[PDB]
Amino acid sequence: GSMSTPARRRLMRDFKRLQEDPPAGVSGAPSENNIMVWNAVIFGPEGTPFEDGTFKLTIEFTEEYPNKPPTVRFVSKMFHPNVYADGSIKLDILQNRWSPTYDVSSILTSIQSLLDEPNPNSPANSQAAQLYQENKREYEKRVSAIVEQSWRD
Amino acid sequence: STPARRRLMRDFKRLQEDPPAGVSGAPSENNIMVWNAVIFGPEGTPFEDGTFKLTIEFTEEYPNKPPTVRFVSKMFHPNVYADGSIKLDILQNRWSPTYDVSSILTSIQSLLDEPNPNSPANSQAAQLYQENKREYEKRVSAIVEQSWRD
Amino acid sequence: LIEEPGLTCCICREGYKFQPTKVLGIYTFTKRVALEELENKPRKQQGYSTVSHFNIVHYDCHLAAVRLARGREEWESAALQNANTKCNGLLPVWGPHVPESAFATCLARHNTYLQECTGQREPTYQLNIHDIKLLFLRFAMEQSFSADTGGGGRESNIHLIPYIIHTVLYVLNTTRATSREEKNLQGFLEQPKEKWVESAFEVDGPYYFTVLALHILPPEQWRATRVEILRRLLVTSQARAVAPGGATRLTDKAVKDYSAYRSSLLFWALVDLIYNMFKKVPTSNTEGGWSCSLAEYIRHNDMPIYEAADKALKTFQEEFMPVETFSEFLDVAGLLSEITDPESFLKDLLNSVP
Ligand SMILES: [Zn+2]
Repeated sequence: GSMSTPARRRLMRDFKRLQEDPPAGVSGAPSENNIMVWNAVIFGPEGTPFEDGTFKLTIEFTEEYPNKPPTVRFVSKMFHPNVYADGSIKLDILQNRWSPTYDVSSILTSIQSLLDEPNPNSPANSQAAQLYQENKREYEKRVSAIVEQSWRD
Repeated sequence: STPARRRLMRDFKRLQEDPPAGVSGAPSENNIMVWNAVIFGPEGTPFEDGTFKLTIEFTEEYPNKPPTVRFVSKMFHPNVYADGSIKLDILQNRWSPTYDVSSILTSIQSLLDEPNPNSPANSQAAQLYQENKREYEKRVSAIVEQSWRD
Repeated sequence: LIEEPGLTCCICREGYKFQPTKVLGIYTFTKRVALEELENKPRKQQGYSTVSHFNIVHYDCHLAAVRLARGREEWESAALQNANTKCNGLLPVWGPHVPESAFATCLARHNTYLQECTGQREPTYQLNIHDIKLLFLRFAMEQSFSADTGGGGRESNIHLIPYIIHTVLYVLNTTRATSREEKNLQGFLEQPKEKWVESAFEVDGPYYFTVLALHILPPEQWRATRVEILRRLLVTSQARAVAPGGATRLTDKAVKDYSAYRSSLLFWALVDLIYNMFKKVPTSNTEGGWSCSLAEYIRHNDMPIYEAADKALKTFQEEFMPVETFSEFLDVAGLLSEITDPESFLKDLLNSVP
């Protein structure tokens, strides 16, 4: 697709970076035709209730990339204090604190590490934020439900 | 093929079908993004009988961003730096995607006749163009003769 | 496709290997300060001092990021691509295949940035030489670099030196102001020893002319002027120590503690190590003297300079800073081949000046 624009030229660079040196637990790739839409899977890291989960999410870029951040949402069902009800991720790096130096690899690692250590004081899901600090048993029980649900796709 | 290259092909057509008098450019045999043009010195000006050869470097951001127009033959002109690059409004600030290789080459030879010492690049040349016209055309003639070697 | 060896813009990850005509810039932070603190005048003569975390962006990539990010300041916006360390300027570098029309346009943009944060309309190269002088003094006096920005220290600002030097070389070469400062520098060297005490409290003192000599004197001319400049720097330390306000003649001509001479010796060492970085520069006979030969070397050797800068910082940080005696300084500096009497060289110098 020519890849003449500034974006795409960067998205190709993010692709080769994510292809030849992908972080552990995450893996992504653009659509076969439209490079402005990527599909990435984030495996649940160990030591957390998200383990053994195949969480899929889609990333949507514009031609303003990398000056403006991409819209990232979870396709798989997610129960996390920093994840809204429609897959939106309440993360500063993806919104106000977005740096034009961040690439797709740095976005996937920030979301991967967000599953291990959530940020409950700034909640997007009121139900998951209260369970992460109060009843650790119900939190890891509801997360195990979406781990089995991540297999249903 | 990219949008910049397909546009560069259109620039080659209008420069081969309607080539303005005093200029002649063409891309390199290998790279389409690197052009080489000649601008014959306008008649009635101190640059007469001069064959100044230039180079035009394009990027994939063409035609949204102007190319790198650079002189190869040595040039003593107020709006021409020492490395060949040109301080021209259409090549920097006031660039428009509606311009092409022909509109640039024509606007360059027009600058040889009508320089702009108000915002100069060669201070020694802009000083001679306004203060001592006799000496200004004496060094320009030395640049005309110098453009005949290789 | 491939990675870029040299300097890379952190936004588009591309450098000269794929965009050899796009200007690269260094995010800098400059603030309005006094040129000389020991100036006996009530209101100090004003200049500016700059620092950097040494983060690289294309000048177009910087504008594209701040333009698309409407609602926040341009320099509050650039902090995110500058490792969260605030900045207010973008020092341009002139690449080998970059047109002079593009570099001169970016240097004017950086000069306007300096006019805003420092209030100094028309930032001349003289003000820029003092900017290098004040940056050298931050190294020699162990001052903070991250105090006003939030990050970056000696490691960051040691790589800012060659390109901050470059803007002085560029103005000196286009405006043909080399010979004027050449004759102006030789006037400082030829100053009789009665003026030496008075010059230690002037703005264009021995520190400024040392930075100037770095820009217009070849390495061979430096080694000949090393000791003479060393004498003027040592007398500067004693003058500013025994009379921190002002003085015309040396009253206390007795050798003081090494802590009084340490600032000038590290200043001298930092300059000599930079000359060692540029020891491979062609001397002359190449369409210009030293300010031309050095400018082209800085222009074409971004990566050889980077390693030499880290090597120079290593020598400065490991060998020069821990020096405790003046005799040890001459050992590390290597001046024992031409200064055979270290004990007498000091006390005779402070006695040689009125
Ligand atoms: Zn860039």
